[PDB]
Amino acid sequence: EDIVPYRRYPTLPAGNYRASVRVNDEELISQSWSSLSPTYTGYQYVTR
Amino acid sequence: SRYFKVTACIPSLKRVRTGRELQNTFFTKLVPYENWFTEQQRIQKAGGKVLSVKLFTGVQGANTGVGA
Amino acid sequence: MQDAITAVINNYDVQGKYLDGAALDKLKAYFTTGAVRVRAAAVISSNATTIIKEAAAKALIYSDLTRPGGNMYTTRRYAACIRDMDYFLRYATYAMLAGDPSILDERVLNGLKETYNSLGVPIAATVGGIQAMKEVVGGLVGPDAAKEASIYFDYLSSGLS
Amino acid sequence: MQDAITAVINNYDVQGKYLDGAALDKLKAYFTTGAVRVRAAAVISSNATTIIKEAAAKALIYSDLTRPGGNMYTTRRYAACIRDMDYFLRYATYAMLAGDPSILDERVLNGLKETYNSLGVPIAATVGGIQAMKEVVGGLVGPDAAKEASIYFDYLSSGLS
Amino acid sequence: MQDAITAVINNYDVQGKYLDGAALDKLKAYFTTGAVRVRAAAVISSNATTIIKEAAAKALIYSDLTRPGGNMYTTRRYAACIRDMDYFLRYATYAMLAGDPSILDERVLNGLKETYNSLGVPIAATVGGIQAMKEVVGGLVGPDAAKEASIYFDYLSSGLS
Amino acid sequence: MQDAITAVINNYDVQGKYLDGAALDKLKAYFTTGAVRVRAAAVISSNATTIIKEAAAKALIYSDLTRPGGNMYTTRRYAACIRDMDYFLRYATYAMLAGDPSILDERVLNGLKETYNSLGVPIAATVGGIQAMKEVVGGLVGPDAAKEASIYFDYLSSGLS
Amino acid sequence: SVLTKAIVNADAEARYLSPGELDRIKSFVASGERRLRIAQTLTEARERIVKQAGDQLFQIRPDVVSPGGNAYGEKMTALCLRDLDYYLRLVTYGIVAGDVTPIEEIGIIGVKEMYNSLQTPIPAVAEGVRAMKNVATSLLSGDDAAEAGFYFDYLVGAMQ
Amino acid sequence: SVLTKAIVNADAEARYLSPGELDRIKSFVASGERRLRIAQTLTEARERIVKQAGDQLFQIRPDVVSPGGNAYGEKMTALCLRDLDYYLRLVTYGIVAGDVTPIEEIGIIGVKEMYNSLQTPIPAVAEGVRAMKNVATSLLSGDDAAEAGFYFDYLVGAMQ
Amino acid sequence: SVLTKAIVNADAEARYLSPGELDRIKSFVASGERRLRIAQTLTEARERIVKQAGDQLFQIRPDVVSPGGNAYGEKMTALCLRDLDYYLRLVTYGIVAGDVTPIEEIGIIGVKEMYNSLQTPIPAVAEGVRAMKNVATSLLSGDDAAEAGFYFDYLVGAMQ
Amino acid sequence: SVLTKAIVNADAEARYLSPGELDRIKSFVASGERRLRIAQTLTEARERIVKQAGDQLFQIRPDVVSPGGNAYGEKMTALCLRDLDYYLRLVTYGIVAGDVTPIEEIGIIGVKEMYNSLQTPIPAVAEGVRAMKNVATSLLSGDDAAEAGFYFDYLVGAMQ
Amino acid sequence: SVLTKAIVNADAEARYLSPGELDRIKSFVASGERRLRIAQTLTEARERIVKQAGDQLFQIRPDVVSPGGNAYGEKMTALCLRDLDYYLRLVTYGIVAGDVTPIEEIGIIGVKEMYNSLQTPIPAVAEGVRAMKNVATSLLSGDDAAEAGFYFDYLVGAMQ
Amino acid sequence: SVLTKAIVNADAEARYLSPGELDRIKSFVASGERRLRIAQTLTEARERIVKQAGDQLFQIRPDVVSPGGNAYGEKMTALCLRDLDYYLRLVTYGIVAGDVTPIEEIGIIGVKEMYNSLQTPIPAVAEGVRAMKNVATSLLSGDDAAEAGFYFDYLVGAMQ
Ligand SMILES: CCC1=C(C)/C(=C/C2=NC(=C\c3[nH]c(/C=C4\NC(=O)[C@H](C)[C@H]4CC)c(C)c3CCC(=O)O)/C(CCC(=O)O)=C2C)NC1=O
Ligand SMILES: CCC1=C(C)/C(=C/C2=NC(=C\c3[nH]c(/C=C4\NC(=O)[C@H](C)[C@H]4CC)c(C)c3CCC(=O)O)/C(CCC(=O)O)=C2C)NC1=O
Ligand SMILES: CCC1=C(C)/C(=C/C2=NC(=C\c3[nH]c(/C=C4\NC(=O)[C@H](C)[C@H]4CC)c(C)c3CCC(=O)O)/C(CCC(=O)O)=C2C)NC1=O
Ligand SMILES: CCC1=C(C)/C(=C/C2=NC(=C\c3[nH]c(/C=C4\NC(=O)[C@H](C)[C@H]4CC)c(C)c3CCC(=O)O)/C(CCC(=O)O)=C2C)NC1=O
Ligand SMILES: CCC1=C(C)/C(=C/C2=NC(=C\c3[nH]c(/C=C4\NC(=O)[C@H](C)[C@H]4CC)c(C)c3CCC(=O)O)/C(CCC(=O)O)=C2C)NC1=O
Ligand SMILES: CCC1=C(C)/C(=C/C2=NC(=C\c3[nH]c(/C=C4\NC(=O)[C@H](C)[C@H]4CC)c(C)c3CCC(=O)O)/C(CCC(=O)O)=C2C)NC1=O
Ligand SMILES: CCC1=C(C)/C(=C/C2=NC(=C\c3[nH]c(/C=C4\NC(=O)[C@H](C)[C@H]4CC)c(C)c3CCC(=O)O)/C(CCC(=O)O)=C2C)NC1=O
Repeated sequence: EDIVPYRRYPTLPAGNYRASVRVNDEELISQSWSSLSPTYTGYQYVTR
Repeated sequence: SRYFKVTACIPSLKRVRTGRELQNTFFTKLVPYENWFTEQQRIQKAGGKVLSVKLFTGVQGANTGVGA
Repeated sequence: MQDAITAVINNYDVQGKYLDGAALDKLKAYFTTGAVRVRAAAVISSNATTIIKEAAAKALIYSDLTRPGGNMYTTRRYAACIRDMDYFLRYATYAMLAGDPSILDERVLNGLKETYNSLGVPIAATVGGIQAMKEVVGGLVGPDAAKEASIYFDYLSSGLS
Repeated sequence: MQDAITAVINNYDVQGKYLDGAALDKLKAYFTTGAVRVRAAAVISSNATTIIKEAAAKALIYSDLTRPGGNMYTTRRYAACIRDMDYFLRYATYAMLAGDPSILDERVLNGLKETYNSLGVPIAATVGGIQAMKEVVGGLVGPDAAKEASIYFDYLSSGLS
Repeated sequence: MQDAITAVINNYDVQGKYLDGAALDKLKAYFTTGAVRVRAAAVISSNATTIIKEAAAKALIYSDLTRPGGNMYTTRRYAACIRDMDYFLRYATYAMLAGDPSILDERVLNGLKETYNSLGVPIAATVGGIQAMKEVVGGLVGPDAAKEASIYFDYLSSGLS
Repeated sequence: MQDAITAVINNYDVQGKYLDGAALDKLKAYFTTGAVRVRAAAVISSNATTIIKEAAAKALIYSDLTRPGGNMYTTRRYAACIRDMDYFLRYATYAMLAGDPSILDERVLNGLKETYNSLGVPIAATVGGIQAMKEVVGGLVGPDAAKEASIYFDYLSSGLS
Repeated sequence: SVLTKAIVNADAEARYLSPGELDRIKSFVASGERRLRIAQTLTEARERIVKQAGDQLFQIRPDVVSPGGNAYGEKMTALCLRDLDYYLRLVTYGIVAGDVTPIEEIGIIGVKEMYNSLQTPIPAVAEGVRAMKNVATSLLSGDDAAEAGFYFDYLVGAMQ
Repeated sequence: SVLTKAIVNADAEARYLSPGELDRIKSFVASGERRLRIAQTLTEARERIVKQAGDQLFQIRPDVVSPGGNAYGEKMTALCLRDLDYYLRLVTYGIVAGDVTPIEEIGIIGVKEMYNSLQTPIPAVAEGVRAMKNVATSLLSGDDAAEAGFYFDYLVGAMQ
Repeated sequence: SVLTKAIVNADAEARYLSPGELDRIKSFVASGERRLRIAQTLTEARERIVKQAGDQLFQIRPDVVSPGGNAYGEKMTALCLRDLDYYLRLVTYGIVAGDVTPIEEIGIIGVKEMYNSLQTPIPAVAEGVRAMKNVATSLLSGDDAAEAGFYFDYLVGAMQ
Repeated sequence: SVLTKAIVNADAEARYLSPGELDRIKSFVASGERRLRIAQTLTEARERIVKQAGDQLFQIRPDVVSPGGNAYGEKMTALCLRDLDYYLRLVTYGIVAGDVTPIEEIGIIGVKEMYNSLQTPIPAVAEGVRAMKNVATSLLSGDDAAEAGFYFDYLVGAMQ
Repeated sequence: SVLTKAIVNADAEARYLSPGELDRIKSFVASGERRLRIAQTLTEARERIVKQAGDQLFQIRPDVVSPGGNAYGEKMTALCLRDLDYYLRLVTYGIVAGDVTPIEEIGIIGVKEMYNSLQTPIPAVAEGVRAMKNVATSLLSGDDAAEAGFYFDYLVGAMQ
Repeated sequence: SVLTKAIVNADAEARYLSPGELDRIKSFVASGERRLRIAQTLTEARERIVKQAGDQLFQIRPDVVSPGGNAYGEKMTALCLRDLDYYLRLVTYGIVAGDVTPIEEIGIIGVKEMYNSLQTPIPAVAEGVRAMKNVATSLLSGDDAAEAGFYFDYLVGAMQ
């Protein structure tokens, strides 16, 4: 009832430790949720 | 839109957990009506004691405006 | 993560060595700079928002980056970018307190280069945003702390490029 | 919750009655005032912040309430109080759109009297904060809507006392 | 996701352009077909179950697929397969209402090819299940809507192959 | 929670008073005992298990409590009981360091009387377990600290009865 | 209603109503008198409608009214038309509310479990509802008949 | 849009669109040509509108354009009107979409954080938007002026 | 305090205080006598610090004491210095405890919402606090002035 | 260290270090040359504190070096005196770090499980660890002996 | 029992017992009289089993009944055999129940902690139960001795 | 293939093949079934590999899709992905044969001269191929991904 959830890396189910290491704290969130204005991508640079 | 307001006492009986746990076992919480059937079963299958229940939110009448 | 005091212990533990004279000298070299690190962190923390504002003003905005077609166009993305800036500033302040860059690898750089490639986030422009915050920081913290703060901003920026 | 229209439907459903002339007259009495309710909500929503500020200024601050020993002393509690005020305003706007106070019971009044007794929150002072927002609202929304907005503020305030 | 209308808005937003004549013509081309899309959705929704049953009957069951060794053998897997079928039908109905296939990519196709390879789910057989539902749909919705419904079933099926 | 020092700060904050002279006497006392409270706290910590293996022996076991029908019968319940004992000891050590019992109310006593009534846990027997640990503690910590440790064990035990 | 639905979404996101939400309340309320007329006409012909649905049903499924049929017999048929009267009533409620909230809580959520217990064939109840659409729709102008028809097709949809 | 909003709620509850949701799509699409006309008129007068908003703003707040003001100077004022041009554009988008999805992602979510950084006084940006409402609204018929006005008051609302 | 902070973290891992989270407490106890002394010194000159802070503030930002300024007038200025007196008090509390703790609960959490309502310009409150640092710091030895200065810069930081 | 413990709290609350946290780093580092010097006395006498501990340990509990004892024999004893050498080493590490992070990861987390497997009697081991305190402490000035003693009592605390 | 363990699965899935579940109850109950005989034989020889277990234990590990031993003395010994009597009793319960539910709640959950606190070697103690099995296994005919033996080996299994 | 290569070396010497050369061919035959399978797998995802390769390429080298870039524009980009589709095809051929053979004749001998004429930057074509390796390799088991990877790195090598 009262523990705020935290990341886990659990040992047991088999394969789950490495999957868990990868899903959380190894691979972040990509993809912008909204679909409103695509980011153009031809402009990496900020010269001035 | 109907929330019950239950109260229980569940006593851990399988492990002797070692830190904290006071609020885990004696607590008051409104739980919405959709889920209260399962929460009660879960309290009962852990040897919990369901001390009190209330309607709290909803009218104890029904049909329109209940299952929202 | 590790810090200078902790790194000395784990670096010796793997060799099973008591701390010896060489170890004790390293730890002294950290402790002797410690008070200065603290003062510098209090300046950065309390000027956080102004550092980002002045760093963005010198290195990001008034540009094609903030115009339609630019990656920090839209209030959404402008907010995400200066949010990022705050991360960098905040973590660099951790690294400098710890006297160890390991936290910048574990919690900031790991996967970030490719994350930015995948979203289209301009890397070179982000580095300039880092090196502008360093410039501001080095003025605010003074002779005592300037070189020590600076290195973890430089760690961050060669971590992306 | 229920509004004017579902109040009638559920009152007939429990009798299993098709809507008859008396029912149809009630629903008309709602629909015929509907456009005015909408306009009034748009005034309240868009003046929300000013209504709270003028209501607090007439009925809460410049007082012992905001001084040490007072319940709205500390930025924490001042923030909690005007947060509450926003709830009241917002829900009263819902009740008035719905033309039914049932939402004010289900989502605002239930347990609130005792919650305030338990924290020490001054009830009489909160009612004045409600009746001051009503005063401001009744000016802003005009002849069309004044009486209809007003009643759900009065519902709120006799719900606490 | 995006629909016809937001497809245009976002294409112009990235250029920071107010909508011009070409844009306005595109949006008209959507609005002018809108009423027909709605009627078609109401036919599909209300015949959902019959479309799946007739599509399965023409393209899936009475076969090795439903026999031991087949992927839709067992009540478990038969249920999973017609569950899937309902997804396709339902989402294609969304795509056709929106006049944009983007939802079929975001919420249906992404990773699905490999998911099916990993479970052993026969791709070619699933496509026939899609193109059979299209056949049924095109009869039920009539001249008005046949071509427009059809394309999002074709989008789905070339998304797997 | 609060300690000696924050007890004073919050008592003055509600009056909006800067700290005045008598208040400052009170803070002087806490810094005077700060050495002994720390040395004393350490001793308890490493000797904890020894300490707990004397309070049970003189107030709980070799009795009907540990026999069938008794509340500390079964390895499960014996474990739960000495687990509890460790809580009491540990928190009393916090209260004594803080020089304030408020933590014993917030995190230990609140609801505990009824929790014990609901499980059947014998209250009087638990108090003896508290007052036996106090007896042991007062020997181990010496003249310097005996009275100060003792009071928070007495706070605990009149909190249950 | 349209009101309830709009508001619940508003309150759940802790916000005032959107321009969109306000617009639909306005369009909805403008159709008030028309929606009330649609309910009146159908209320006024309820006994005729249930009956013609009931004839259309027993031709299409003479079995339901056959030895091993759920509605076999005079009083197993009487209850069947009463259920058809129930659903027409709920359809009038839905039309005046402008959505299904009321229709749903009263007669679709739980309907699978109810009828499975009674062993009533659900899809032939859906047919009885189509039959009522056909009759009711022949007593309404083209525009009003469509507006009514959406609510009939919803019930047909929910029993599925 | 109205479409996006309806659908997202549909998909999230794993269901086909409601009669209500279908009705609003129908009423919305019927207003298509009108909404397109409202956007055209305002697009056609964009340069006039920002300016008159800009005059109304600097009378009401001559300070913003004063020594310690965010918009003090010729090019701090040029950027300020450009921001007013941005928001009018987003308002035309919103009107043709029939809701705020686009307006919101592009120019309100994150706007507090952006302007706080730049130290721009948010409530005087809200005033600049009211000023644009006043001008734009004087170039539209009563009915179209109201429909437009909802979207202006939304932006004014979101900067709050 | 330093005590409260250490302890709260301790109970969090079901653990005993370790040899580090004891050393800080010991440092604080020695520091506390000096800390108590600094607070007393600050308390003695409170009226001078506030008043001279208030002059330093209104030179640097005359706009707040001008027609459209939050602190414009004799009693809008009186309340402004009273708020400066409040924050100096909280700064003495923070110094004495050794941890900021209580000051946060008393005067920064909720402060954005409070002042936004009153329409008080937050960043000029931060300036009033810098002004107090300057005055207070000139009444303390180098070492004590720095120790005090951290707490002034914290408040300046939190109003941000 | 104190840092590893004094930063982890910072990062976990997403913030820069507190004045308190900065102060303790300050006080800690000032005690560096001296802490280094207490850990050099103990390496000098590394094998002589250990030998002396061994004797005290076996008087207070010999049975371990007897027929059915875990440490019975010359190489079962070599291992025991070796474990005592391990823990003295970790104690020197802890003293120079100013907290237990290193001591903990290297030799207490997992120690119950390790020794339970070996069925070394763990509680005898705590007494053995305690003996080293007595010897080491007799080679240090009063002030340095206390500072060292905290780390010995920690292991004694964990260990059991 | 088998019932308690299994019904629990029924209730948790909201259903009546499976053919499988019913079958195992039937096979289980058929094996009743035999299990009752196994418990009787062992109950009938309890005093012999305990003492001969106690001799077998102290040969294999005597040190416990020696100066620094947990069971040293007449009344420290009166307790060790009493604990052996406890576990034999629980083993008879387990055999008649056909699983460990009762054995577990009464004497393993919380034990290891319990034994550990008192500082008794847990492996010393499992010898003793393993020794009790031998004396007891020998007062039963070959078929009943095996049936009893499973429950002795369970306790031996749990205590470790 | 492996066959062609072995034979050509045999015939050049004008002597029948060896009996350990009858070893590489044997390995290849077993390998070929696996090799054929890998090619089929690659063929199935061709459109995804090309497209995602093309995104990975233009991020890493945006200059080719810029004013003075060989692949600047929609149809100069379309041909560029088509060339990426060509090389993936040749990579499937190479894998299946077991020897690179045909791919060389089809797409590396003459490739410098072709692309120099078209003015295509060769080393950025090599990058497009690395990008395809990355995608293709994520759709294959570790062992098969390596076997495939050799042929990708060959093409990367030959454009050099
Ligand atoms: C952090 C502060 C805190 C405390 C103090 C605390 C006490 C506490 N004691 C409990 C049970 C218990 N407490 C005892 C205590 C005793 N038995 C005796 O006979 C003696 C008189 C006494 C020991 C001296 C026992 C035997 C139980 C188990 C009751 C049961 O079987 O359910 C439980 C029920 C949950 C559980 O079993 O763990 C709680 C929450 N919980 C907390 O969170
Ligand atoms: C489409 C979504 C969107 C908006 C709205 C947006 C606004 C925006 N306004 C800016 C500056 C500015 N904006 C203003 C605006 C004003 N000054 C005032 O006092 C008035 C309250 C207000 C005019 C009504 C001013 C004065 C600046 C210059 C501030 C500076 O340079 O420090 C800048 C930085 C300059 C640049 O690089 O373009 C951005 C990005 N960016 C976006 O992507
Ligand atoms: C705790 C350590 C940590 C970091 C550093 C981090 C960065 C990070 N930046 C992101 C996006 C982003 N990052 C930026 C950054 C910038 N835009 C520009 O044009 C500038 C060059 C630059 C600012 C100087 C932008 C604009 C996005 C949004 C991309 C999108 O629209 O999806 C995202 C994607 C998820 C999200 O949008 O929040 C992450 C995870 N995440 C983390 O967990
Ligand atoms: C201890 C925590 C705490 C604080 C800080 C606090 C501040 C506070 N400041 C207030 C007003 C005020 N505060 C100011 C302050 C200023 N005007 C400016 O322009 C400057 C930026 C600034 C002076 C540096 C002004 C001008 C008012 C009057 C505003 C009004 O009446 O509308 C009020 C309302 C009047 C009252 O009832 O007391 C409160 C409660 N209350 C608290 O409980
Ligand atoms: C081993 C697990 C398993 C089962 C049980 C199974 C049943 C199954 N029954 C089917 C049809 C059928 N099953 C029946 C059965 C009946 N009609 C009645 O009225 C009676 C109640 C009942 C006979 C007792 C009928 C009439 C059909 C034809 C229905 C149709 O074609 O529409 C079909 C579709 C025809 C086919 O492709 O084979 C399947 C897959 N499939 C499986 O994988
Ligand atoms: C039915 C579940 C259950 C069990 C098993 C149980 C055991 C138990 N064993 C105890 C003591 C003891 N038990 C032993 C046992 C042993 N000494 C050794 O060295 C051997 C390894 C072992 C004998 C095989 C000894 C020596 C004591 C006395 C320890 C003391 O007084 O400090 C005590 C404390 C004395 C008392 O008050 O009764 C309990 C409660 N209690 C229970 O409720
Ligand atoms: C730094 C963390 C750490 C520790 C402490 C550690 C201990 C450790 N002690 C061991 C053996 C041992 N340890 C002891 C110790 C003792 N015998 C007694 O009776 C006394 C109670 C005690 C001496 C005080 C003995 C006798 C052995 C040999 C046991 C055997 O070979 O079966 C072994 C196996 C031999 C080896 O491969 O090294 C390890 C790994 N390993 C680690 O990584």
